[PDB]
Amino acid sequence: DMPVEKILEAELADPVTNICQAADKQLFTLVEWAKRIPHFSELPLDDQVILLRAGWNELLIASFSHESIAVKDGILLATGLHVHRNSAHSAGVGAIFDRVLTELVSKMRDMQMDKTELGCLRAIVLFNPDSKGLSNPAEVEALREKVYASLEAYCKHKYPEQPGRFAKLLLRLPALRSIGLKQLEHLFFFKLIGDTPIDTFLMEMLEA
Amino acid sequence: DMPVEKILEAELADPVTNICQAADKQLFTLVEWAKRIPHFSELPLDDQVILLRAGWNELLIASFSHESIAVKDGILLATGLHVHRNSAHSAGVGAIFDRVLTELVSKMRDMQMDKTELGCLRAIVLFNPDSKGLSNPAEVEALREKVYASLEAYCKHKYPEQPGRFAKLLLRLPALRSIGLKQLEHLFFFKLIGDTPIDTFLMEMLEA
Amino acid sequence: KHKILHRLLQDS
Amino acid sequence: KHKILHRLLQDS
Ligand SMILES: Cc1cc2c(cc1C1(c3ccc(C(=O)O)cn3)CC1)C(C)(C)CCC2(C)C
Ligand SMILES: Cc1cc2c(cc1C1(c3ccc(C(=O)O)cn3)CC1)C(C)(C)CCC2(C)C
Repeated sequence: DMPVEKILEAELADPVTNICQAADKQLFTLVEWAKRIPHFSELPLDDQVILLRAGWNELLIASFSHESIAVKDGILLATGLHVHRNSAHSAGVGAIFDRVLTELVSKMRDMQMDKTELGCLRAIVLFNPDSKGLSNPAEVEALREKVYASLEAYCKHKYPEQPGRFAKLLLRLPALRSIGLKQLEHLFFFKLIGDTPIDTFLMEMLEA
Repeated sequence: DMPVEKILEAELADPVTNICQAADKQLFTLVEWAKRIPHFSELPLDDQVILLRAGWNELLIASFSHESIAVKDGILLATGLHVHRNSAHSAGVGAIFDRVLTELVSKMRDMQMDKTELGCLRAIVLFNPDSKGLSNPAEVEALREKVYASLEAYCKHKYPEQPGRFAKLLLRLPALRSIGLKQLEHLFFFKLIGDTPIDTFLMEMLEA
Repeated sequence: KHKILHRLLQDS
Repeated sequence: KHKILHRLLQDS
């Protein structure tokens, strides 16, 4: 069973240096979030590790993006600060930052994506059965299927006048996939050049 | 209007050198396919160009992957040849090739994805409203929405015992997104080093 | 600037 | 090998 109520409960529990500081802080919150997603903590520990190492940056991007709906031309960080796109551009990361604004924040704003929908999309990303090394991909696939069954039922009840809303939510996941890949590429470069402080948890996520 | 019957009609109209040869051949077929997708040819010419330049490699990957369901540990090329994963590995592209087999071909095989579903996923990719430069993103978004409405209705009628099938089809699109990005990165490297013949259409798709 | 693609799309 | 993540997941 996979009740949206529990997924919501889990949710409601230089500029680049600021952003990396906020990401490290939020990685601790992400672990606490995943443990509250039904059945995640019952997976083998090694598989919990695999799923979070595979999805962490997409999970973080989805969350701050949704928190940024009320920010004009910028994002809200976990530390409470805003980053405006002018500042992102002046730090050399303007293109990937604008993709977050255009493909994620502005779309979440325009459809008024709610926190239950965000949480369910977050849980679908978490339960990624393509993650390499999983001891039982089918088990993770089954949990993903339970989430998107629950999400579809929620959308049809809450937004009956929008039959396409469920598909619209899922069709933000390719953009999230692409944005995450490019964000990660930038972060690996920051680590290589060494001029950006990276705290311990964020650093560990950049290990092999 | 966006009838699945018309989408199906559109569908039914060294190793790396072999693969690139097949890709160039199929780019001509892809243009003919897109023109047969309802309403694509009525978009402004510049927007048709934008959508095909944004989606071509994902569109090609989805097609050969589906055509490869009956191949053991390999793919079927447009030229009719097979490429086995041993040969892909021996050419230096084993990792991305295995991702195609594991995340796309094997999943299409296991759910017995049919050609109407493949065509509709292909049309959703084509009508990508995030493509940069579109004169009217909302128009493309509306066509995407018509496709996935038609796809959902088709799945519910043909596979009533699989309520999750529609979502399952859409949730192959992040994998397709990621695989396409990595495939394109390899192809740009082949062009840079210059040791792999690249024919005219495939080359043009690698222009700015 | 995308010569072949334009050439193929424009012709009916 | 993912020290912090293991340390945080294992503890209840
Ligand atoms: C680390 C990181 C770096 C970057 C980004 C996102 C993050 C992440 C992140 C996660 C969480 C939070 C937070 O909750 O405040 C903030 N940032 C890792 C996702 C974006 C996409 C903004 C583009 C620019 C760069 C600088 C490359
Ligand atoms: C060009 C290209 C290169 C590669 C791939 C796919 C293609 C594409 C393609 C398209 C169409 C056809 C065909 O229909 O037969 C065959 N290939 C462009 C998608 C994969 C993913 C197999 C990994 C290895 C490399 C060599 C990097």
